[PDB]
Order: sequence, then structure tokens, then C-alpha cells
Amino acid sequence: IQRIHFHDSFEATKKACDQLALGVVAIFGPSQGSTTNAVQSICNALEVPHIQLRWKHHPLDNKDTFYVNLYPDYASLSHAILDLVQSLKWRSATVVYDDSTGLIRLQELIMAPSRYNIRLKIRQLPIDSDDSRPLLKEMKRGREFRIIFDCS
Amino acid sequence: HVIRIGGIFEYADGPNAQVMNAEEHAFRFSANIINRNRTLLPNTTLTYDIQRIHFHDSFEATKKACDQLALGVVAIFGPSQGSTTNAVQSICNALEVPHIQLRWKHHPLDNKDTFYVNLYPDYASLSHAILDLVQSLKWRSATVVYDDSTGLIRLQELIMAPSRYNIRLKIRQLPIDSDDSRPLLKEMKRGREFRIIFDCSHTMAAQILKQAMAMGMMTEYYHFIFTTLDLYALDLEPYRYSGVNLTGFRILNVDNPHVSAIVEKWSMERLQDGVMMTDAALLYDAVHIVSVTYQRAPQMTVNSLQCHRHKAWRFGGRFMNFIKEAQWEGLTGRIVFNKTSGLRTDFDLDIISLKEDGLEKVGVWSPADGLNITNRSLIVTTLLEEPFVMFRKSDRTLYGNDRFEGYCIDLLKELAHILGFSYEIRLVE
Amino acid sequence: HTMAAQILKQAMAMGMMTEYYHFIFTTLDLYALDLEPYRYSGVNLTGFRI
Repeated sequence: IQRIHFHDSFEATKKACDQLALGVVAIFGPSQGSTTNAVQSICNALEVPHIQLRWKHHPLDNKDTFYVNLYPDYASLSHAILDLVQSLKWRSATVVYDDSTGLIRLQELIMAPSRYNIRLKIRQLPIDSDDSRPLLKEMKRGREFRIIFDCS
Repeated sequence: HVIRIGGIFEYADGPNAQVMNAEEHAFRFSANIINRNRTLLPNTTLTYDIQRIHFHDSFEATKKACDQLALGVVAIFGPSQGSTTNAVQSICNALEVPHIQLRWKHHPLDNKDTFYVNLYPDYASLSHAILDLVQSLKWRSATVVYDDSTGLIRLQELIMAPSRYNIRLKIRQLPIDSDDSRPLLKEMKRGREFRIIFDCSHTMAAQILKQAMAMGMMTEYYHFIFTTLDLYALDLEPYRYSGVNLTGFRILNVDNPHVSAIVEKWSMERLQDGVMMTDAALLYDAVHIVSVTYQRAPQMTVNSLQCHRHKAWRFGGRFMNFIKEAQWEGLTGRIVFNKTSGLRTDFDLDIISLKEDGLEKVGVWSPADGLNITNRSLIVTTLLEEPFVMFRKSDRTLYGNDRFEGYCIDLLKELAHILGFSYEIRLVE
Repeated sequence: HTMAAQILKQAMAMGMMTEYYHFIFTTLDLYALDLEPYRYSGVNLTGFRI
């Protein structure tokens, strides 16, 4: 067990190479995006099987071969929700999210009316919101009751 | 005396790369001129060390960072890759050293690391400028094309913009493996779209412009905005004759003779477009700001710090504080940071467009207030005879042509509408 | 033929070549110079060859 604060790479890689000195068959990554990316860099620099438990944003410009993810792929989730809503034939769509984590699983939703006509309502909630009643009643004036929620 | 700063430079092959990039050229040019410009430095000179880093590298990145920290520097620079930038932020928070960000991608919203400043236009301001310019131009059809999800992360506020004001927006993507927007261009033209948001890179801007050339979207029907802040850096001379409103934003200021002269000095010393680049001016202004902050503050001693442990530095806190209120009129203009975040907020954009003459300034945007930038009347004499001519039934006082109406009166109204001539009604003599 | 090629280069330069425009060229030679960029944009153009 090695306990590390959020948003750390220094202590992260420090404990990482300490464990490397101890020696493991494989390493298991953090739960923070930046820290996980740092661990990806460390493991690619020092070849070791790395397991990431949290969805990462991999840009298509980096060379890496030691990342293993079991988290469901966001594109798969987008396809699943697309298929289920198409079965539901929901002509109204309202996007619910409080963070930028998940744009990949909404771009196809934006393309959905282009693929087949859907009324779409993109709705970014504020990042400090804990009383969403104002936007709730706002959506009430929008007569919106077939709603999709990207939520944790 | 002499001071040294941490050079952070990113390359495709890092130290193994042997080509010289324009960023280090501008950095060393600025260093030479500041070490030669006695208008600001009283008696101190500046030194530095280069650290070539591969892309998406952290272990070697932090290795070089802590090596140079132990060697002793007073400032560090921001990388061009997300994870590398996050690692540098972790370094400068864990090891308390001031940091400058030159390329911005979305930082964590909840991290406690604010021990750095960013020299970059925040995209919230850009979104507000886009909104205000769209409203000023009464635009209602919009479509955005991007290639990197990183930009999408920094354009989600534009995605939620319809909440602030209703408008349609279309998201389009060109995969990097092919610079061919022909299906996309076909889709937008078949969608009767003549207005596209452009946020891609300068090379991507050039190739999409070439695609537009091939597909011929060069008419008065089109009016375009390029959110990407690199149009001046892109050669665009053979396209200004299209007659299409190609608007854009310029952070670079050329009105001042001194900044312009700096631009030609940059162009000539580079040894070769061949024009000023945005990130070069960004690093130039960044090093100038850190120098002037060093001068305005009382002199301080650099501290060697371990690569394996955290060591506190007394002058670091006060230096960071003075950095929080850094104020300098850079090449980009007014540079202001919030006292709580290193993000830059107050800056005025040279709203510019392209015309037959070339690139021209059409206005300026500020965060305070937004954007600042027949012929003969035929004499008709009438006699009051009903129902040909009769007093109009209205509760308001009647005047001139509105005095009377009737059968022939409305006949001549229709005739004037057909022939487009005005009429002056006069009383029969 | 050279003048026709220059005219088409001009047409891209000021940008009034498109599908709306219908082009008829008295020249019997059109393959002498490369016309590859002219293909796209769906420009309505025709001519003769021998």
C-alpha cells in the first residue's frame, strides 16, 4: 500500500520507482487523470505491465504499449445509449453533465440528429452547483422529460 | 549579478532530435536583448539551461526538471504536452518554484495547485468575444470543425453557448490520418452552411483552406471566423482576392513601432512564411515578465533542492506573491492575472479580417465591454370628392399624403408601388 | 491554351468558378496542362477534343 495525495506526480513517481526497486510483476495505476498519465509515462519509460482503473484521455500522438484498461470504453457507451434511445425513439434529448469528462460520449449524441432527427438540449451545469433547482425548473419550462444523464 | 532560469523545451525526439526549433531561437534572442537592454535591468544579467524533452515524457522530464532545480533556477517553463504540463505543475507545487504556462490545456478544476501563472488567452473570453461578434453580425447558423479532443475540452463553453443565446452549431471532425475535408465540406455545403468556426492548427488551417480552394467555397455567400490565433502566421496572399469575409482575432499588436521592430528582428535572425509566431512572442513576453518581476522584487538567492525530497524555500513564497500581481505591457498587449488563479483574463483582441487590400483591422474586443468597431416626388393635386378622395377615418391627426384617401387615392398608391415613385398630395386650387 | 490555363488560375484567385458557372472553351487543347485542382468544386465545364 502506498497512499498519495491527489494531483501528484513527484511523490507518485517516487513511490513508483521505490516499488520498482522492491520489484513487482505489474503495477496498478492511480484514480486521478494527471497522476495516471504520469504513471503511463513512467511505465512506458520503464517497461512494466500497468493497469489503469480510471478512464483516461489518450491523445492520438503518443507512443505507448504498456497500458491496460478494464473500464468500459466511452465510445461503446455512446453507441449503447444511441441504440437504446433510437429504440425509445426519443425526439427530445437533454444533455446532463457537470464536467468536461465525457465529450467523447456526447459528440456522437450531437451527431445523432444529423444521423436521424433529434431535438437536442446541451446543458452544462456549473461546477460548484449543489442546488440545481433553478435549472431544473428552467427545464420544466422546456417541457423536457426524456432526458439523458452523464453522471457519477 | 547573474541569475539563471529553467529552460523547458519540447521536441519530437527531444535530446535525440538535432534540428533547432524557433522557440529556442526566440528564447535566446530575448535573453540576449534583455542582457543588452539596460533600460530595465539595473546591474543583473540572465542565464539559462536548455532541456530538450521528448513528447509525452514525464520521467525524463521530471529528471531534467529536478536536475536543473538542484543546479538552481528562479523560474520554469510550461511544456506543450498535457501530461508533461501536469507533471511540471506537480513539480512546482511539490517543489515550491514559480512556473509559467505557455501552452494551456484544461487544468483540473479541483486541484490545490495554484502556484503558477498562465500566459495564454482563456477560452471563456474567446467564447464571449465569439458570442458578441455573432450577435453584432446577427448570425444564426454556426458550425465548428476540430481535430483534437483537447480543443473540444476547451470549446465546451462554445458548445453550451446556445444556453446564453439560441443558435445552431454543428460539430465536425477531420481525422489526422488524412487532410481531406471533402466529405465534410460537401456535408456543410449541402446543409446550406456558409459560416464555419475554425479552431485547428496553422498547418490544419492551411490544409482546410486548400480543401476549400479545391471545393470552391469562395463567394459572397460565405462569411467566416477563425478562432485559431495564427492567421497572421499563415501565408494568405493568393486568397484575399476571393471577396469573402474572412474575419479573425489577433492577439499580436503591430501598432507600436517597437514590437513591430522586434518582429522584423525575429524574422531576420531566424535565418528562415518567415513571419512572427504566436508562441515565440508568448515566451518572449513571459521571460520579460519574469525578469521585471525579479527586478521589482528585492534580490533573492536560488536554492538547490533534492530530486528525492521536498525542501522549503523562504523567498519562494514572496516571489510567488509578487508574481501573482505581475503587470507588464507585452507584445500581445495588456497582461493581467487574477489574484487567485494564474489565468490571464484582461486582454484586448485586434478584431481583424481579410479583404482585397489584404489583412485589415475591423475593430477591437475587450473583456470590459465586448467588441468596439425614385429620388423624385411627383406632385399629385387632388380634389376632395367621395369616394375617389375622402378624409381618412383615423383618430390621429392627418398630414399631407395621409390627409385623404379613397378609390383613386389607393389606385395611385398602388401605381406608385409598381413604379417606385413617391407622391406629394396637394389641395386643388 | 496557355491563356486558358492562366484564366483558370485567375478563376481560383478571385474565386468565381463554381458549379453555378457554365464554361465553354473554343480551345481544342485542354489536356496539355494539368487540370487536377479544377476537377473538384463541381464546376460545370465542358469543351472539345480531337
